[PDB]
Amino acid sequence: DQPCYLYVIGMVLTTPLPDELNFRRRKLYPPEDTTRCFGILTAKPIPQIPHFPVYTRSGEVTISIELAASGFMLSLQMLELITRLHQYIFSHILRLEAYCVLPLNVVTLDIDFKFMEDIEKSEARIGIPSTKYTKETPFVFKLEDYQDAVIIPRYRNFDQPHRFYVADVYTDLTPLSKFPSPEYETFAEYYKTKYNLDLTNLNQPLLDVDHTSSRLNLLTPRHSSAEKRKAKWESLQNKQILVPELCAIHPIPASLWRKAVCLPSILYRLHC
RNA sequence: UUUGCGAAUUCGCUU
RNA sequence: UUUGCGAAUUCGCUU
Repeated sequence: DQPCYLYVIGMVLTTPLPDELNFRRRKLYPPEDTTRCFGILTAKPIPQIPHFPVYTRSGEVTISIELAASGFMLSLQMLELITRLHQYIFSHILRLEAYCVLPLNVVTLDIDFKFMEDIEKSEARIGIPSTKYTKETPFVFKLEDYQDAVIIPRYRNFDQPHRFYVADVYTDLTPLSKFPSPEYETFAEYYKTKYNLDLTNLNQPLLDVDHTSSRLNLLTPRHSSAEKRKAKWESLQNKQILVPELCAIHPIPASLWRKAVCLPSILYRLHC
């Protein structure tokens, strides 16, 4: 075995998105507000690189890379776990083509092994889980399960499922609230008429959503017939209101998912 | 939101 | 010759 190096990818929102730049009128999500973050596990030390900005949805995030631990060993089983999770991040979360990126969390900041094992256990790790509700086993809504979630529609896009940040819980709406489109009276009807979906819960609030994808390179700030059609499609996509009962919750929390989309930027800076 | 997914028509590039 | 390379316009898909 060889001794290990563990680095924290420390993230702080040093300049939040000004009102004039917040075109999609989002909430701002400072990375520092949640303890669980990312890190890098290497065989050899990383040369001390200065702080650098990535430009995210919430504004300007300062990226630092501090040493957490060195000189320690890890078992074969632990590295195999860390590695598989490394590959999951880039292939399933970020959907793409330094030795190991891995999740850290406090108990002080350390390798979050239990988090990784939970992800392996989960059934919404790759696609859409089979969940069966009836009148006697109806869907139950827990507000806190949607406080920091990434949800995926169970009822479409099976080939490659869409993942959305939960952007708002509308506690004033229910599957019986009026439907935005006129061809349907309610949400319940829409999903029944169009998708043949029955709901066991009719008290559940509905979900406002935001798409999870973004450009690879975030090192610079954001500031035509097919490009136009996409702008409208992406706008309709973001104004979608979802029924919780119809969505699986992804095992990767939303606050971590936000940080994961910064990774290719950071890895690229560290190499070139 | 990066070349979102999928159809149709028009046009340029070779010797 | 497999979705050849690159432009333009029209249209469908989400709630």
